[PDB]
Amino acid sequence: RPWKCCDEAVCTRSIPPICTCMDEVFECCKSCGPSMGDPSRRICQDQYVGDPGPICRPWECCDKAICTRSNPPTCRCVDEVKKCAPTCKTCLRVCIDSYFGPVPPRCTPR
Amino acid sequence: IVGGYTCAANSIPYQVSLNSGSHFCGGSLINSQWVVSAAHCYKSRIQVRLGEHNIDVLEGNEQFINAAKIITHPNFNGNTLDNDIMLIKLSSPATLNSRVATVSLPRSCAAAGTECLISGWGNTKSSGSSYPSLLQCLKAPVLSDSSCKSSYPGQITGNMICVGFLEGGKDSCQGDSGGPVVCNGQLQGIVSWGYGCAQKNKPGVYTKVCNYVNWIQQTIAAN
Amino acid sequence: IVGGYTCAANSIPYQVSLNSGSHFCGGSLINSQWVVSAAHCYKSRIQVRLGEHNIDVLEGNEQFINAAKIITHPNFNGNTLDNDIMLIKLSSPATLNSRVATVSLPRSCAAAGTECLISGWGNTKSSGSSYPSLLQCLKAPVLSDSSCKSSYPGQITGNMICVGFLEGGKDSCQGDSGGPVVCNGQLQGIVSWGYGCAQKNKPGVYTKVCNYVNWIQQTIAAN
Ligand SMILES: [Ca+2]
Ligand SMILES: [Ca+2]
Repeated sequence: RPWKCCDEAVCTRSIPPICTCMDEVFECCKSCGPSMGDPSRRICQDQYVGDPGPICRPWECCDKAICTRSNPPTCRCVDEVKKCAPTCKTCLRVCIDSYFGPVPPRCTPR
Repeated sequence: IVGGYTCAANSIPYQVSLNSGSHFCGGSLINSQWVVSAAHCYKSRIQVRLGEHNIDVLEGNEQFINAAKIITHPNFNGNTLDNDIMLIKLSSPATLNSRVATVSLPRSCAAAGTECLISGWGNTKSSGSSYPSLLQCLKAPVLSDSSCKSSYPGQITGNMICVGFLEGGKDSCQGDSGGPVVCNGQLQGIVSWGYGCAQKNKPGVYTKVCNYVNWIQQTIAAN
Repeated sequence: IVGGYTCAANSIPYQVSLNSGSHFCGGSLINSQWVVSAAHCYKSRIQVRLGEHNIDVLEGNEQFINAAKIITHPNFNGNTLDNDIMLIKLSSPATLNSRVATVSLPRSCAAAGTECLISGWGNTKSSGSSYPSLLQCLKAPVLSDSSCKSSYPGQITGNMICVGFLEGGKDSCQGDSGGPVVCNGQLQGIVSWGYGCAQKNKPGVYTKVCNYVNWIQQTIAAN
């Protein structure tokens, strides 16, 4: 795949699914370009046929995220779950990982 | 369809299956010679199967008609999926009966909260793979454009609507693409994309058909 | 900055942008050769941009000076953001003028209730994402220590101060870190962290500059 992991894989619902990773990137994948709207938001424009794979961040989503205010920031989800995401390195339940990247999406909207 | 139920055989007479060897997308019969589906479901050769229930067993009421014309919306964007709509003209007209019928185009856009019916032969599991032989049905409401863009920041164009449940558990999935979202007898949406399937605060995204009625009619008249 | 207003071109002459290819943090010029920012903004390579207003458009009044030294506080705690302060020595003295000016250090600590000016180029949305091209400005009061501790139970040290509104709506956000908080012409805070952005009962937490004047002065004199 054109990506090791992708937090925001936009995938069609056909068989098989046609996906594209919308994760913002900086250094750049085969073709790197700008995301709709802000041309400052670079993304890999490579599409892939099939399951997108794992999510880069340590949580599927997070309601209680505490982060530094740099961009990208570093965040730690204090959400208490019955089981962490397979991407969480340390699951003590709660995931103590401190992920550097976009702010995690909320599980519950507000 | 994840978290839905088996539709009563032929109770969704406008639902069609797009096949090129096997089922890969859904579609909606809107005219005896025209089917509307998702542009990303495009293939140079498509066979439309109408009056289907169990796609794996010949039951008698099926009609296999090949696509004579396949027209993807001229502004369709494969990366953003904006304008994900396509029209298929059948090689021969479809015989209309109680099991094969047309569905109406929208007379006006659906308002947030409108209860709709979504159907298809797509994946029924949000985790793994489980493809059904029988058409699945789902009752789901159209969501406000606000919570939609909230769920997909910077990804929702004016031609997309979110239909489903923000808490997850019920949504369309792989194999349902191009299929129908019907509300009060009107085709308001076409299964298009989404982050995974039935995920929390991640509803399905659909082509906003009410914005394509003009394109649909002019194309049909010109072909 | 969420809920603020666009500052007037070059009206915040001590505000700088930390760019490593893209803008990622703000800073404050306190010396013709020194900039103060947040420790978590550290990078081995950093370029300081002063005289900036619109970071996406060359305007003629900006100065691009690369960092020659980047000194993080020895007691910085990566897991709690305690002692979140850093000093950058420019490779060449910045040219001081009306657009590029220094901001004085605190003579003593700011009292609760004191109104301050928080500025930067960080996000402006409390839910979605919208990064401004023009420098944003915000008027906010210093919150009491008791109020800071209650909203952030067990996470506030003596080297941190909350600044903003308990009602949420206005506050700093991603992209502002390292940025200034000036009150009556004195740097009293540095954008550091918080629970979300402009959220209710989650005011911004800032590094308390009135605890580090000696560290700053001694570090500058010894480097
Ligand atoms: Ca059959
Ligand atoms: Ca400029």
